[PDB]
Amino acid sequence: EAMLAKTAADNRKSAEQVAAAQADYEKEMAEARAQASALRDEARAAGRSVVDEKRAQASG
Amino acid sequence: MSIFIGQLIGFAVIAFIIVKWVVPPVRTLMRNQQEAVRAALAESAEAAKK
Repeated sequence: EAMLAKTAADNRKSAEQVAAAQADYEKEMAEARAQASALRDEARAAGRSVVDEKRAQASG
Repeated sequence: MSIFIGQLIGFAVIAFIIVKWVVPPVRTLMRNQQEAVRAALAESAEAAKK
């Protein structure tokens, strides 16, 4: 009976384990996309600051 | 002697009836339980493999 219960628990745990491994896969995909979007955002923001201060220097 | 022969024939008839009618079903139930436990162990092995 313990083996039967353990087999049922193993089936359920492996089902949720494949589900959670997949979910972690999309989670880290979204994480990498978020960091890429960040990197791009702060890079372009620094570029905005640099170009704006260059415009100010040119005006002066 | 004679009563012994009659009783022996009666026992032979009883054994024939048992083997003909009651033995097949009890054997079938035994085999069913064996197959059920075999399937349970195979499913446990399959769950371990999975």
